[PDB]
Amino acid sequence: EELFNALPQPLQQLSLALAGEIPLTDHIFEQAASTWHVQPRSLTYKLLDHIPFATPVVVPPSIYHSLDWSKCFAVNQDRVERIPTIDNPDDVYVPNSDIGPLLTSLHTIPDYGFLHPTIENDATTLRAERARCASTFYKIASSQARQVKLDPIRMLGFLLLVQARPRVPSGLVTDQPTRRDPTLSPALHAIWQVMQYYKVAGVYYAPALVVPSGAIWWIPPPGKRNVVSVQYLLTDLISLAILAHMTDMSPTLELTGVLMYLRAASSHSYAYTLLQMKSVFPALSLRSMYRNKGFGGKAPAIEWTEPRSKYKFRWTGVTQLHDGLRPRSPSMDVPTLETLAKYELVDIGHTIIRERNAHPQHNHDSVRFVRDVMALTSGMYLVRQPTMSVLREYSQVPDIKDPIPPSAWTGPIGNVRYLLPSVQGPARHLYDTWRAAARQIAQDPQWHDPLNQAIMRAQYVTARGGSSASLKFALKVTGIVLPEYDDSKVKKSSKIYQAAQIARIAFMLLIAAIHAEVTMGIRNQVQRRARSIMPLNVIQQAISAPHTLVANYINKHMNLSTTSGSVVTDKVIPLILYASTPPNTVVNVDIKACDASITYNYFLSVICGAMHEGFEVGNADAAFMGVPSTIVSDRRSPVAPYSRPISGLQTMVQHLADLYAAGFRYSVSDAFSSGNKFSFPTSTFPSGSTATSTEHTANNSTMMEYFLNVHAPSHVKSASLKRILTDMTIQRNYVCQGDDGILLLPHEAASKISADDMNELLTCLRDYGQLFGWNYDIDWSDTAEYLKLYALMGCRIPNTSRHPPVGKEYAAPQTDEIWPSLIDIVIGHHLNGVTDVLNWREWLRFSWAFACYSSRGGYTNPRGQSFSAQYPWWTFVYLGIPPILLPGQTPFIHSCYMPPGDQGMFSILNGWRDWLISHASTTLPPLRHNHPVWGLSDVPSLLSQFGVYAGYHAAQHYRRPKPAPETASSDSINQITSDLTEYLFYDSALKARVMKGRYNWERLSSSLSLNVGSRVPSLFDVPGKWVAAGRDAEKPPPSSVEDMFTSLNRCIRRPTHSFSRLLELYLRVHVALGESIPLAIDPDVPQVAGADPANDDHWFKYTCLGDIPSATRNYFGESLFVGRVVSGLDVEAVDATLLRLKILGAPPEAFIAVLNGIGMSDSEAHQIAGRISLANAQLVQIARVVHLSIPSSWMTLNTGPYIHHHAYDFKPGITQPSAKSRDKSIWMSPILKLLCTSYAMTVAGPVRTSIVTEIDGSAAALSGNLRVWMRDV
Amino acid sequence: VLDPTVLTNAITTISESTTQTISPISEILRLLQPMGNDYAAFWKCIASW
Repeated sequence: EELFNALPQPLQQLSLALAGEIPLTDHIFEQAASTWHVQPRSLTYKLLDHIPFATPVVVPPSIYHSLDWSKCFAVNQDRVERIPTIDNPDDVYVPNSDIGPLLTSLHTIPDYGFLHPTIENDATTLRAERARCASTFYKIASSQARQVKLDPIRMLGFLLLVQARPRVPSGLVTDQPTRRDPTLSPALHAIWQVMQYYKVAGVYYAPALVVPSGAIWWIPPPGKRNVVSVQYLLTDLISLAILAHMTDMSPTLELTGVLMYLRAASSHSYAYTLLQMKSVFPALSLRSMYRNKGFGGKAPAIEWTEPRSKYKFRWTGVTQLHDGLRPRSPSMDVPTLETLAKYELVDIGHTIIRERNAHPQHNHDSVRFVRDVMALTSGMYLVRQPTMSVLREYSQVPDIKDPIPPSAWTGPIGNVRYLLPSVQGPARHLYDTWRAAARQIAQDPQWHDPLNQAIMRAQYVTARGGSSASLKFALKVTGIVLPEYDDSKVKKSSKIYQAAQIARIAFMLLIAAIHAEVTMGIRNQVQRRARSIMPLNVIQQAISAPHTLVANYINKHMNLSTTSGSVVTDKVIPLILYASTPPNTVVNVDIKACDASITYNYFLSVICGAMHEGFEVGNADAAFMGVPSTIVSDRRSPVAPYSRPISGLQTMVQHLADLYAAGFRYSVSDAFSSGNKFSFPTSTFPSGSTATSTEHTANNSTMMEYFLNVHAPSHVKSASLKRILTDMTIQRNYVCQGDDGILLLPHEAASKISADDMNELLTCLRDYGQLFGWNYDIDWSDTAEYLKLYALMGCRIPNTSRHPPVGKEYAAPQTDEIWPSLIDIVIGHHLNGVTDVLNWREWLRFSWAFACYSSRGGYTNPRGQSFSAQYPWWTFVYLGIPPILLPGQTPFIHSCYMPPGDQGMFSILNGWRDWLISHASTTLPPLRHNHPVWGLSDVPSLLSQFGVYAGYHAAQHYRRPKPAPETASSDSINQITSDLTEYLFYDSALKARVMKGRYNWERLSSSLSLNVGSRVPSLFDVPGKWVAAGRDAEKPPPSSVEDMFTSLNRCIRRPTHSFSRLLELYLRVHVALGESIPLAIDPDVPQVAGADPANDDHWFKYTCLGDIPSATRNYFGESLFVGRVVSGLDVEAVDATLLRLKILGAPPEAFIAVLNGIGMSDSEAHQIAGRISLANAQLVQIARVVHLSIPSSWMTLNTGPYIHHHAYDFKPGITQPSAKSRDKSIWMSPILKLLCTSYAMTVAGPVRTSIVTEIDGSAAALSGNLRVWMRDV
Repeated sequence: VLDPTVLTNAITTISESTTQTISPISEILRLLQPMGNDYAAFWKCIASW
């Protein structure tokens, strides 16, 4: 095309690669990456002008008609700068005004400009109503432009680079030339129509150019203005132009989306208008599909596994659809078109409904219509003021329609009161569930165990990054010397700086004076560069310890989360698919603002009274975690008040009632508004704290249980619905996690329920939360939504708008990163386009374009003015992205489900190996010696020519600057580390375990004589793990970055042209693929939306394997052989330590030395070591000792039976008998079967039966050589 | 029509412990790996009659 002609010649040379015409050598990857950086970014929009094209979209000139920002911002109490709401009381986001007068010119680039420094100077010195008002708007408006990964200026550049040349047709017959043209896309046309305003000489100035410090805005010419809505409009169009070519969207559906963004840019406060229509497109398609007459298709017949608490699921065939299976629920059409009439977008509604009625049945084409319209929702991360993010949404107090009377409480027992039995509303079932769950902890002897107490203190440090240092406030009652620890360079956050100083002072001399106003929010100073964040003090989390534990007991028997890395893809996804099936219709119960719905006015007074009566069981004279027993003042009896001894477990509830009733002191110290700073209480829990938000899960199942059994079977007026509500049970019909959860209807009258009966149910359920202030976000759209994931007739609907192609959440005004951390954002950006299925070739074409810009880095040092790096092309191959073309074969045969690592590099060097031996037997001299896996052909010289070894070591090399102070100098290192060691080692019994562990292991390191100085995860790695997890967020010095930078170029250019000693041993194994395995599902049934036969690669994998993970003998390791660890030690690193020693034939003292290292008792270390075995272990868990693992891209598949009994260690008629793993097939076959699947999932097309053909050595030679490797590790 | 996999499929499903040094399943397939490189030798026996 003429678009390809307009590209630069090195940039043309990479579009030939992305099309698949030529292999992508490293020289094309270097020159074109250098072409991106030296190019002015404004030249990218000139390339959009080089396409002559037309489509019916007109960008109005009414976008540029702006408001005045100073009319939109003012000052209120405590001298805070904020946005007064103009129209509606949630008008809080960025107003669309000119950034023009607020910016000065920039010294380096005269065309752009940052903030005028007179406004920057005085607003930190003198708090004005103009300058402080200006810097609030500027830093917020720059932040919403900063919400991208890199510039959308370049993200449009990769998309035009992919669309320059069409992809070449591979020999796989399921590919198609794409139906989409760039000429027909109104997304690209609206960007060109906007950019006609932004040129003065045909140069196309971008309105912003987001430097990694922050966005820098374009200066306006005289007569024209630069409003802030355009850069946000451009980002949303580029976010839509990328996805629509990846979702293969119709051009009549982009225009449906584009006209909403142009309407919101025409309106004022663009992000607020875009927020009010955040649920239009799912309501027009996903929430309402099949309400018409003609309905049919095929649906999965998923059955609940009849032991109900197991939460297991099995795909048990197909279900042909009919008009009794279409949703009885009313359509969401009438409430949605009224919302579109508020913004004059009623033609957007009638466009979808005309196209939705073209899909009467449930097919592959129908679910693609759902995800195409769900791609039209903007996934733009809205940023308001972090002051105003808390001043409104963390300020809403609930409305209790039925408050508890004061006569319903007993006399006080210290601070707390008990609930009288005379009141029997839903508060009683709240009071009686939290009481009996509190009884099962004073009985439970899991505590007063030194390892269990060490896990809980590890749980507060590791899980969240912490907020403040209120021990500077907690010197008010106890004289502390207060070490500032500037002689240790460590960050002063709540992770390390608090808990190390806690090891000196006991809790009882501290818990009486914990109540602080700068409890949380900012690092012990009222102005910094950080945002006000959620977690609180570690000793006020320690006084909140029983409230976590009683909430854990409620969620134990109901919510078997099992604390696994695969719990969304094992439990949530099949429940999503078991819901929305034509047998059962569901009510996806959501509880909005649940964190701001738990107060001491109703909830926290009941549970603290329930825990205190619940902890009355057991010993009243018993300490707990260092809090002793104490005297309470009983006032229940009016005639006999007295002093009672209460336990330490009841002592914590006395201080917790004082802390919950005073509230939670959020202190806002954001760096966005110029110096607004105030701490204030709230009744709002922290949001992301999973150890605290499990209390919301503890109330979600509990309050639904009183609804389904007592409240609604008595309150509802429908006599027919009382028959349904009789046998509903939350152990069968309700699943919760967090605030949201699925309600299930009983299988007898599930799909045959009247919608008039369901509307009377949900009216009573919405009125049921009015007794608590719980605003239920009930939906009745006959679709599933458990944790922000969707379904339609048992087809998973990947929300493409949830993971944006351009967007990225930044809670900081800066990115706070050195350059090569962008590469780890690339791989996460790639796999989100693989999980949420897209056009897998075009997404892989887009990924190599997007990764090519992330290959060069330039550092600015005042000492050294020049730094330039270059990762090779093969770096991204090791990290997970499959290559589009190898030299010597056809393109787009490597699947996106390829593993990363050595496991992925094995897969490419297997099918491409036959070319590598033949192409190196010619054109290269043979080896002087002999090589085991390639013979006399000089393949590792040829692999050195393509830079295979270059990108291999460049990917394995680290990409984050290590800190500069070490222990070899005269630095005082162990000031804060050894005090944190004293925090973890409180009891002398647990210290006697770990000193026994390292003494026995270092005795058995040399006596057993296999390793020396090898890393074994002891508990002394955990202060090394914690303190190094504090300096990773600290900005590194330029001495550390350049040392990290120079180590990159030394790692790339070094002559080590060998792989690791596992991949050198993997390449002996030659696997080969026979016919395709017989089918798991019927491919007429859509498993995941987007996996049609057009998107062929994702279509076979969900058809050959299936998306319901079959719980087998293996079940991909939900068990991890150590049920509880100190948080900081990876159990992945523990099973890869014990099972090696089981293979190596270690004495049982070697196991006990490892288990005493992690803190297990001597009674426990024997009892784990005999329990672990090589046969009782699982086939995935055996392969993890050789660093082979299931990738994240396989987690949504049913890899269970395929690794079990389709992958061959030994297919007896086909293979050669040199690969007989005799007496080693207990542990070599999990390696051999998983290397079979490592290559089966790499080849495109259907999943073939994989067979080990031969090993170049013996299989005994490989079992010997991995045994040499397992001794070295 | 000769389809030599049927003799292979009848042999390759005979069970054997792999712990032995000799696999008699291996040695009879070793005697039949090139398969004589042809199958006209059967018909040359018949045409010689």
